[PDB]
Amino acid sequence: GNEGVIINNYYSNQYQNSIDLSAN
Amino acid sequence: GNEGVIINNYYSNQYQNSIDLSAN
Amino acid sequence: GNEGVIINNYYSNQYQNSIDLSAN
Amino acid sequence: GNEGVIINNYYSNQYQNSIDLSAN
Amino acid sequence: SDRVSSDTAGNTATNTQSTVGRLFGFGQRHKGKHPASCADTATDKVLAAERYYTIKLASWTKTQESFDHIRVPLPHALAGENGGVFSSTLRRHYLCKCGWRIQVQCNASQFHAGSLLVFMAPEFDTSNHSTEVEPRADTAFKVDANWQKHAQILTGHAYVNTTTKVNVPLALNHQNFWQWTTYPHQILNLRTNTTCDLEVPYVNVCPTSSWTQHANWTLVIAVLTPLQYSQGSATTIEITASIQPVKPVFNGLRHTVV
Amino acid sequence: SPFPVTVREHAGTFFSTTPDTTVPVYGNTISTPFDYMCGEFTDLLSLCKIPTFLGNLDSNKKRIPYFSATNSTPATPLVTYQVTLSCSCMANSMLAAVARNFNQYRGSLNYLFVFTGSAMTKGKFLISYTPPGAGEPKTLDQAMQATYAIWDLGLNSSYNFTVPFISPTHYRQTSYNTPTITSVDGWLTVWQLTPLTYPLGVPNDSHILTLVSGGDDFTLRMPVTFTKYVPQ
Amino acid sequence: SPFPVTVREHAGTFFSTTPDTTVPVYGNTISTPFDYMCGEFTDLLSLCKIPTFLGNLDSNKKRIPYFSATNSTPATPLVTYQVTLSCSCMANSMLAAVARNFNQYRGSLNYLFVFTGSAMTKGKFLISYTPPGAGEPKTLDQAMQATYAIWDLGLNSSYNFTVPFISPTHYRQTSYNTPTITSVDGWLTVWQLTPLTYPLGVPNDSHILTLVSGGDDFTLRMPVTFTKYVPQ
Amino acid sequence: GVDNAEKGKVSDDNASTDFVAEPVKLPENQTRVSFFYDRSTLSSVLQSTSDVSSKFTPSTAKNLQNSILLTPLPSDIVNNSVLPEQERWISFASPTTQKPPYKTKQDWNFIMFSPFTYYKCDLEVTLSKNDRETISSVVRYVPCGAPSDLSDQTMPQTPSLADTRDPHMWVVGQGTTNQISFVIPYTSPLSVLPSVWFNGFSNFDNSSRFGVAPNADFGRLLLQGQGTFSVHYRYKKMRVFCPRPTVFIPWP
Amino acid sequence: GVDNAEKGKVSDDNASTDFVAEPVKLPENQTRVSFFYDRSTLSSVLQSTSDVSSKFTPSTAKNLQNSILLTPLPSDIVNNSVLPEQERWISFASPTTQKPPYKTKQDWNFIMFSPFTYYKCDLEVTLSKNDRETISSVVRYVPCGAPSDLSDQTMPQTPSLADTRDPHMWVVGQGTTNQISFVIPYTSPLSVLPSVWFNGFSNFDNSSRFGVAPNADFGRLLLQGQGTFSVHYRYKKMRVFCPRPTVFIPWP
Repeated sequence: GNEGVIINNYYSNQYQNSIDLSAN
Repeated sequence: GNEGVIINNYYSNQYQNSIDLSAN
Repeated sequence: GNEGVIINNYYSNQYQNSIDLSAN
Repeated sequence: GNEGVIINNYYSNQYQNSIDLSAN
Repeated sequence: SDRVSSDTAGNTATNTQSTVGRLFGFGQRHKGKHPASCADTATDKVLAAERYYTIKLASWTKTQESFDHIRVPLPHALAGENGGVFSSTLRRHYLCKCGWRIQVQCNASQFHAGSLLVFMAPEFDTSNHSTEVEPRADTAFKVDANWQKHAQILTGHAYVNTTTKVNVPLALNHQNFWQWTTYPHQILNLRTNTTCDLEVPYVNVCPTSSWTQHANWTLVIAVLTPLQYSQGSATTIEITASIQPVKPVFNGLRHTVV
Repeated sequence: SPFPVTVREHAGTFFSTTPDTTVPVYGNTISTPFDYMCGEFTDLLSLCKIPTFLGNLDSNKKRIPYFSATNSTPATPLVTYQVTLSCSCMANSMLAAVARNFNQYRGSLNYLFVFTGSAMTKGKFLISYTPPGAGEPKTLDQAMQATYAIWDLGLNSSYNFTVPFISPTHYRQTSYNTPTITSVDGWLTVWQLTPLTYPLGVPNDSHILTLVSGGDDFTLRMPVTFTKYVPQ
Repeated sequence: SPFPVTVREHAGTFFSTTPDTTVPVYGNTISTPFDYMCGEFTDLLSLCKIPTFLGNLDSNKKRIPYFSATNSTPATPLVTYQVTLSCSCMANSMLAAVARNFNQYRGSLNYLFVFTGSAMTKGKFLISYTPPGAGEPKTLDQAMQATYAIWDLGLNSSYNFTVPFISPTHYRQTSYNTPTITSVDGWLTVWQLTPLTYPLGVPNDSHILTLVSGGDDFTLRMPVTFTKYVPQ
Repeated sequence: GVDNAEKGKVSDDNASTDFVAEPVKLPENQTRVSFFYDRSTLSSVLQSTSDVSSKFTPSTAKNLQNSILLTPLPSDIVNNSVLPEQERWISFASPTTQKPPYKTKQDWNFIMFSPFTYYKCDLEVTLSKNDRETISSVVRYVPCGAPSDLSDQTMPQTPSLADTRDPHMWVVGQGTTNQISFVIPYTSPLSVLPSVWFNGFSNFDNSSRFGVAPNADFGRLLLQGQGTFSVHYRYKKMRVFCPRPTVFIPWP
Repeated sequence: GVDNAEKGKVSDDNASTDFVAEPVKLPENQTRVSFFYDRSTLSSVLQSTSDVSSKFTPSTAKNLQNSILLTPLPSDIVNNSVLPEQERWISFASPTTQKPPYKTKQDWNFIMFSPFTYYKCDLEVTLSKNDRETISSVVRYVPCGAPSDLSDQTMPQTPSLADTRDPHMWVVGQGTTNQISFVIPYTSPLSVLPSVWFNGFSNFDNSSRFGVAPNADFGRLLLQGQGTFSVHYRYKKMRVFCPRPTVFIPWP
């Protein structure tokens, strides 16, 4: 919430955000 | 490692990085 | 030589460079 | 004359230039 | 025998029996195309002007050292009376454009030693360097009468008095003779050849030349190895040259000069 | 996400000739209609091609648009114009006025002569264009040695003479500090070949109007500003 | 809407070698035609391959483009050149002049020798290239232990000798402060194998011109500026 | 060859007409009217000694006002007008020297070279501060013939010039580059503007200054804030009509 | 192997010709003329003590003028010329030291390494202020051989250099980065420029300085505003013709 830019993020998703991973 | 931009590099690859070449 | 940008020049070629023309 | 940018003008043509119109 | 070569040009012909081939500077020939900078249809294909003009150049003695040289400004070297119809046509035209095909001659014997460098150079300084006087129309484009020494051209020669010369380290007419071999050339080695054959196209800062103001090409003969011979061998060794303007072009017909 | 930028070393510079536009502050505005208009032209070259007057010197050193000729054939030219868009004789022609705002030219020049003498007056002129290298032509013999045309008076009043573009360089300078081989290109001289001839009751002096303009293949390039002056 | 930007930490920096262009302030201009031109070359390597003269020392310590040989076989080399584009003997060759503007080289070097003695003079030379590691060759026995070619005088006047590129590294430095295993690569020495031999009436000293240039597979890289000096 | 100039038009020849020659033309388009006039040329200068947060009041100081009339033709205070008007002639600023500067404002390059009777275009204006002191200024652009509204502030300590819906610009701070630029459309009620002379009057009792057309301009620029600012004009999509003589130049 | 240098050309060999060896070439293109010269090198310096809003007047101060001639070859005031002209030789600035700086302006890297007789290219110019005081300057670029127009101001308190249609640049303010850069096309009437010597005169009575070609430059740069500015040249689309000797270097 609170992101409203139409062009994709300049930094890749792996870098812009922490990587969510399931341990199971 | 450590490059996470989705749009391609502004400078061509030959210029941005040294050119890797095999002598054999 | 010495131009290594992948996106095209912002100024048109006629303006960015002198226009080469043959007199024959 | 004297416009040599290859990417289209950021402001629309109606706004960047006066609108030419014929009265007949 | 593969070294016997004849070359015709109009009513003249050069012959040699020790050629090492003809070197084409820049791998180009002047094709005789009219300059696109002139509206008037050029005068061309004048057979009486497309020939070899032969002149004596100098005497080679044991006193000449490596790099001592002789300059032949072109087309000026042939702008005099001995330039025949090439000259008489040239003098009556504002502009001229042409290439050069040249053969310099010099024979010794199998008992003499020494070698010369024969080359063509564009924008090669032909002014006199034995004075601090500004070059003038009648001194800048003349064939050298005496061998030129070499030391004073390495860093150029400023037309300034001897005391000012001290604060002038470099002049734009400099000529690093150690690299003169980068100009279209051939070597005349006494043990190998008595002739050198060269040809260069037309080069300039513009389409055609206002020759009265500019000697764009210069034929230069420089010694590389000093002349040597023993007591008894012929002492008079002379250098000659056959110069042919290649398919010259003339534009801007007018009354004659001088 | 915000875009990373590299601010160039020329930040804030105002380039008077950048080929780009700036911010419109009153857009969506209609430019008052002018479709009824006539006389529009789009190339300044059009102007250069319109023959306008050359300023010749009076016997009192006053400028006039013509020169005089009479019943004799002088051993010297009636008029001499150096071919330079800088020549003072053409300083006020449209050709020169436009050329003053450009750096270089190329192509033909048209020198138009209009005979204004009486209908009963006859005669022939030799208009010559001498390329440089051997100086100005001193005699008719020399002037005829270069590009020339013989103008014979008669039913048709004018003669359109073309100074061919003969140059070592593809383009030539329109002005200069000191004459060079790229800014001065010879002379146009008009000689009296046969004397102006006529019957009694006709004034001895005939006036020939003189005009200049660019020819068919004439062009100018490189917009510039000429040396400013104070009008007077 | 306006685009958000992140001004990098190097804002306003002027990069002399950025691979990008700047703002054109006089565009739509034709570059004066030069299609008639000849002699154009596009690679500086072309120059490196043209054989130019080496400067040998006179008996009076004056520089000359050749060395002397006569009717004897010295136990020491007639000339010795260290293979470095930095060697003072080749300081004024086109090869060295170009190499001074590049950081590294790779490939063959061609040493051209031209016999200028009389046609009646005969003889043989042994041109040797000794890689480093064991110092300069002190005798003919040692010089022959390395790369060499025997040059026999005769109809053909010159000998084109190649110093093979033998190096621990793919590229070698063109200059240096102190010699290193990456900037100095051995020696080229020419020995008299058999004495120059000739008949009576022939000068005892023969002159052999010496030139150098890059070979077929020679290359340079990394544009740089050489240590400045005052011409004299 | 022969011709007859009395026709009012003679042919444009090249060397091939009378001689053995060829046409020698090369393509070139830098002579196009649009291209030629599409570049910025100095055309005016402005000066203000009032701060941003104050009431704008017309002033003159050594021939420089704090507002200008947007027209390439000479303009200046005429017969004590409140704001500058289009002039009919140029005068030296100095009463003695008889050398420029002139007291009148204009695009010298346009005046000296305008070989046409009427012109049409949009105007790109550039305003630059003459020194490097941080800029702090407000500019009001008033369309051709619109009310100048030289009124009082309606609120304390505010720039009166910004108290409008008219297009205005406000530049200030250490991050700015001391200049302003923008483009305005042609706003005159006239279809095309007279480039040199207007052979008539502007009102019905023919009492105006003969030679000046009614509303022949691109509007006005009023400025407040400290400093001297130079102005440039750049003619966008320029179109000209009816060829006419250029300014005379003294004989060399 | 054997050959004959008198031919004027001998083969380019590699180790395999005479010995048991292999070619050892690796691709490389940094030796291309275009690439080599396509980088900025210091080539001139400029100095001005006049403000932006004043009349530009040619000046010299300790060998630095307030205008330059755009050419890699040495240039300087020659025989009291109004503006700098191309020189034929380089001189020390000092009359005693016999060590640089030189009083003449040039691209040392070009002079020291120009193994060709003629060259052709566009010119990228960079102008940088030598200190950090906020820049406030106006530069006028005049095409090769065009009028310098060193006239008076036509309007009070305006930079005379900006009073032109010639390309000019104006940089000022706290937001700027004290430099200017731009690229100009080749404008000389000559097809190609002489890189070292010109064996002739430039006018018809052969009275000019022998060795200097007519209009062999890229135009001029005139500057006003306070400061000392260094200049760089970068040769775009560079093309060279006719190989020739490089400057001689003293024997080690």
